Amino acid sequence: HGPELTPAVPFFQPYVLKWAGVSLGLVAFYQFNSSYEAKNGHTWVETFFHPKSRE
Amino acid sequence: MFLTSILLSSLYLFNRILAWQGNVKHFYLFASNLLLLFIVVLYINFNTFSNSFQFNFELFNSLNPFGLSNSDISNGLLFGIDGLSLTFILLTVLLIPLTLLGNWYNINFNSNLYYTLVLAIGLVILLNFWALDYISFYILFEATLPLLFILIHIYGSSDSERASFYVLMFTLSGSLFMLLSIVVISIVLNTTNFINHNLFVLSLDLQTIIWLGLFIAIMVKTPLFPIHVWLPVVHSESPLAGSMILAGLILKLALYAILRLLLPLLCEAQILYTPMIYIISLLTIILTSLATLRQIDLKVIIAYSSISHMGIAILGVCSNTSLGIYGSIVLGVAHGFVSPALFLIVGGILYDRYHIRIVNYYKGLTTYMPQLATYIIILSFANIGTPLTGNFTGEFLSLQGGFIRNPIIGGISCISVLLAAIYQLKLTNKLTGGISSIYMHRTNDVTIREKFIMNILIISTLIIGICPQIMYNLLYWTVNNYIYII
Amino acid sequence: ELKPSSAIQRGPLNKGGWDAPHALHNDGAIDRYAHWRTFYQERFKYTRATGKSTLIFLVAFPALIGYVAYQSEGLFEFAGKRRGESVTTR
Amino acid sequence: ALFTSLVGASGLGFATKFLSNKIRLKPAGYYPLGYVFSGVAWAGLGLVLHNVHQHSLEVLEKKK
Ligand SMILES: CCCCCCCCCCCCCCCCCC(=O)OC[C@H](COP(=O)(O)OCCN)OC(=O)CCCCCCCCCCCCCCCCC
Repeated sequence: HGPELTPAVPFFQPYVLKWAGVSLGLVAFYQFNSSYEAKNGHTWVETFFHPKSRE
Repeated sequence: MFLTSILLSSLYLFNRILAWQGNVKHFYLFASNLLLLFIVVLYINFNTFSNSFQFNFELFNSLNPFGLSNSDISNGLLFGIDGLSLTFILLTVLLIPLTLLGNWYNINFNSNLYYTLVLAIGLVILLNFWALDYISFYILFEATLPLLFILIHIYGSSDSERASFYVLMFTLSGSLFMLLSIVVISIVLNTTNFINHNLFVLSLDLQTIIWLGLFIAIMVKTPLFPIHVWLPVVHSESPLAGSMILAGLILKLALYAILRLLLPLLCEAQILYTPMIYIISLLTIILTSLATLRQIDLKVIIAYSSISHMGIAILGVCSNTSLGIYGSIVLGVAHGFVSPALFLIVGGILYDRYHIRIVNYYKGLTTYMPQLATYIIILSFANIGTPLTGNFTGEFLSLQGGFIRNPIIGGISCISVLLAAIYQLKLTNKLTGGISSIYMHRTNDVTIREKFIMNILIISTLIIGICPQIMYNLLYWTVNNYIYII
Repeated sequence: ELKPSSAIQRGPLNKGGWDAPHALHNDGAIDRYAHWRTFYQERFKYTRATGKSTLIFLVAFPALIGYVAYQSEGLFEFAGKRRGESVTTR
Repeated sequence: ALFTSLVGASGLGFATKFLSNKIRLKPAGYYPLGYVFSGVAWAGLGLVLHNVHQHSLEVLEKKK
């Protein structure tokens, strides 16, 4: 009737930490731009977009 | 003085890293990773709202042979980008460290040679997409081949010699008639240029002749059915980085050259000849994907797979449609992602361990390598045209554009979705399932570097698969540019 | 009387590194089979079966798909269609 | 520019001295003064070719 367990492993493996951290960071940054656009009329990274004028 | 002092500093730092570290491969990775940083900072300053060529520079002008030139008279070699160039440059530059990564422990004997040749090939195919003359496109179009000959000959399988010969021979022999056609353009117009050349009109009897010389070279390099002949052996007897840079970048370079060189000034020719291209395109989709079924070797299958996908790709280019052009670009970029991962799976994880590429030895790879078998299946299904991967977006918009221009050619062109699945899943279930093979003794699981390469080359398919709009900001000019619907 | 010089001291060439132990028992039958399959073209000869396949896949099939492709250039639009409207131009 | 032609022709001279050291199975910096010697010689060929091209352009300007 026993489950006959294998040895214990930790939850937060390095891959879970890396992939969750990068994905949650990208989603949080996207929400930060959607909130920053309502305050100022443009996204935050658009301030870094400096192309030459077409003329 | 400033830009010369930078070079005198960096060559000195190079010499010192040589004197203290025997390899260079750290400095080569560092340089190619810096090239990434530089090209994405060029992407930030890129204006998408202009059809123009934004970042222009002349080399080898009369008044300044060594360096930049600001003169009222220009005869050197021009360079610059639009959106259409820049997409491939992105697909180029993120591939370049990975092949420099891809042989980090395989090559033991002569390290610095091999990594120098691999980085030099990658830099030449960087500058292929910057070029703006017909001659400056062509000088670097063929700068690759000595480096490829020396790379395939010195390192490879037991049959390095014949494969290095064929990559010189067929590629050269098509490129010579390409040069014939370039000469005939350069003596009529007296100007090789990627800027003005849609303005000039040639006679229909004169476009009729010029276009054959460029098109048979593109038949050689995107291997269409009459000469699709070097492609399996130059893969199957290559080393790893040569095969990756070949099938990820050289075939897409000729897919780029059919856009950049032919569709602007051969338009009135090009309409008269789209049925010949559709003959050869359908006949290289059907008959190469059918020859995949009878194969004993394992890298050769992924080679003929690349032939079948480029055969799908070029009938979106010659489709005279917005859909077909955009689908050919997204197929070219997504195949450049998914295909070097497959050449890693046959060449890196599976030839470094057992050193024999015959299919008959390999059975039941799941029970000793579960996460490799996981890769083999999700890279299998990404190759076929199973969606949310970017390969299906290319295949779908290419088949749709090919259905516009001629519906009956699209009807038999559409069965490629079946024919591309047959051999790929026939390989995948033989590798994935069964009792583990009595020939193969058990070896190591897939290492961290190989899983790193794989994770990048699979995320970069999935992002284009979930949203192909992420790179429409570059192409929406160049999708409208090449269309001739009067 | 002409021998290459005494100040050479040439030595053997290794390929260097670690003797990786054999992870594979090669089969003589499978290796002979695959070496026969990859180098098939140096023993290929024309027979009636070769002539049949070379006729049908290199000559007959391109001519058939050619005729079908050149007849059907500007026949079909289906772009915006109605009942009672012909879709062939001709 | 006159200066970039000098620096690059001296770079060609550094390349000839490097490759000539390294056919000899010498190290790179075997005889360091010969870099200066060959660089000034190939730079002088750059001087000559640049001045000839100056004069040829000035002849083409006088035909108007
Ligand atoms: C052997 C084959 C035959 C070789 C024939 C071709 C020889 C190529 C030799 C390599 C040198 C070319 C690369 C360096 C030239 C460009 C440097 C440069 O300064 O670009 C100038 C350009 C605009 O600059 P400017 O107009 O002065 O205004 C600046 C305002 N901020 O600024 C820009 O727009 C940015 C330019 C980016 C260039 C990216 C090129 C990617 C590849 C770089 C490495 C190339 C080395 C390849 C070596 C292998 C040889 C092919």
